[PDB]
Amino acid sequence: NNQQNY
Amino acid sequence: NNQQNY
Amino acid sequence: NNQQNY
Amino acid sequence: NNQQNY
Amino acid sequence: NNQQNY
Amino acid sequence: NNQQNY
Amino acid sequence: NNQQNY
Amino acid sequence: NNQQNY
Amino acid sequence: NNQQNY
Amino acid sequence: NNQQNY
Amino acid sequence: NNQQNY
Amino acid sequence: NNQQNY
Amino acid sequence: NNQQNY
Amino acid sequence: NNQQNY
Amino acid sequence: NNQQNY
Amino acid sequence: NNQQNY
Amino acid sequence: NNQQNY
Amino acid sequence: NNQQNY
Repeated sequence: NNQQNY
Repeated sequence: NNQQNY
Repeated sequence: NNQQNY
Repeated sequence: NNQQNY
Repeated sequence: NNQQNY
Repeated sequence: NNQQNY
Repeated sequence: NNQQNY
Repeated sequence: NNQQNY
Repeated sequence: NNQQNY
Repeated sequence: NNQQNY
Repeated sequence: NNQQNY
Repeated sequence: NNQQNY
Repeated sequence: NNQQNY
Repeated sequence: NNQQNY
Repeated sequence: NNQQNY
Repeated sequence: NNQQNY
Repeated sequence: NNQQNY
Repeated sequence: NNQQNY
């Protein structure tokens, strides 16, 4: 699974 | 699963 | 599943 | 499933 | 299923 | 199914 | 099914 | 089925 | 606007 | 706007 | 906006 | 915005 | 925004 | 924003 | 932001 | 931000 | 930030 | 699993 917070 | 927060 | 928040 | 919030 | 919020 | 909110 | 809100 | 709201 | 598909 | 697919 | 896929 | 896939 | 995949 | 994959 | 993978 | 992988 | 891998 | 906080 993937979570990206820019 | 994928979540991206720009 | 995919969620993108621009 | 897909949800995109521009 | 697809939901797009511009 | 499809829902698009411009 | 399809719903489009311009 | 189709519903379009311009 | 409302669309319901039973 | 609302779309429900039963 | 709301989309529900049962 | 809300999308629920049961 | 909310996406739930049961 | 919230994404839940059961 | 929140992502939960059960 | 939060990511939980059960 | 938090990541938990059970 | 992947979490990136920019």
